[PDB]
Amino acid sequence: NYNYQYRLF
Amino acid sequence: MIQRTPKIQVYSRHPAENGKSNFLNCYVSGFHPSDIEVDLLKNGERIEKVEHSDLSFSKDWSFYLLYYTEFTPTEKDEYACRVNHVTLSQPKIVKWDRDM
Amino acid sequence: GSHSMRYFSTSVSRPGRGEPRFIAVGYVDDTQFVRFDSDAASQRMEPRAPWIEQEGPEYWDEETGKVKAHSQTDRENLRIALRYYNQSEAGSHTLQMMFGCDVGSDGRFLRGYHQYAYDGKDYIALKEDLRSWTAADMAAQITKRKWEAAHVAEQQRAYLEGTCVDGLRRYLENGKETLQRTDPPKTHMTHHPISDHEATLRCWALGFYPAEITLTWQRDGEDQTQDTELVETRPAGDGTFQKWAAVVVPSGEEQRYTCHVQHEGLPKPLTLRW
Repeated sequence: NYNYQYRLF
Repeated sequence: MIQRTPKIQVYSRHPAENGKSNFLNCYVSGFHPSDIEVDLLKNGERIEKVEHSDLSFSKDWSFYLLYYTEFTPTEKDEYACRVNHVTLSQPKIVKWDRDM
Repeated sequence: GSHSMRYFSTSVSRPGRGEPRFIAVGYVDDTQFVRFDSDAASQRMEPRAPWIEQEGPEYWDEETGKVKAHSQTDRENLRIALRYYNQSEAGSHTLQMMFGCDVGSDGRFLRGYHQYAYDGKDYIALKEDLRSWTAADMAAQITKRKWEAAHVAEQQRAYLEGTCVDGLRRYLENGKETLQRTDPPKTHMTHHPISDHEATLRCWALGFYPAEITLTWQRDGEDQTQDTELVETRPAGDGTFQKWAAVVVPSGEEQRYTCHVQHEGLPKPLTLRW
């Protein structure tokens, strides 16, 4: 299962 | 930036027997950047139907790829892998040794 | 045995040639099971192992949604890293991300990973405590301070300790015959004189799974580390792995050498001699 990734550097 | 030259291995899936179906593999690993061109050569000429694995990478972040094609070795035919990468001032050609 | 799940993603900017290419792949232990390629036509998470195909359509829709969101996020992160490092928009740059979890024999959480590399070097990585970050340089420290203040780490714990563990547990049961198998190496030796006084002995391990293996040559019971030629473990292409180790030996002295093979699939380590 993939994770949700939305955070920006 | 960091730039790492590929390690190259060319080999068959199984120990080679003339006349018996097999797969020819060129494994490139430990390289960076990921942009790379890999060709399998049969008597110096590029084999047309070569597949490759999906781009992945190791714990140190270096990339690896597997290029492969079905083939049937014979006594007369020579095989090689030709790796083209920015770290290589000319493409590296590694000949298939049946015992490597 | 312990098991792991990983996702490995690569974004490569190609200025003047469209948007960055995004590729992601999923692994359980040494077995790939999915992939996504932003350049491919389907724009879908696609199966790469037979046992994942039995996941229903909600799975493929949701996983596709997640990986496409990641591709968009890391596209923007490539642009931010460009600014943090004061780099021109002319060159091609690479953002890699890895995440996943390890579980023990009992299926319980051991470790979670959530980490990035920019242009092939560490950028920022979630530390073992799942509360703090290790930043590689001054540019990564900017991100680290931002993510500490926003508690990014805490907000990934539900995934790392829960969804990731649970998914890995499901895959290990659904792919039991593949993922829980242990194939020991088929071994043999080759012997080739290289002159009238020396000969190569090559010890071969073939057809083994998982990829972890140790091949060592000894001479009269003493490890021959500095003189062994040892190639990186390599995929056969059928889901098993291969490795060999060679030593150059004075001819007539072959009997002093032993190759020692350790693999999780061997009840006892092997000793091979020519």
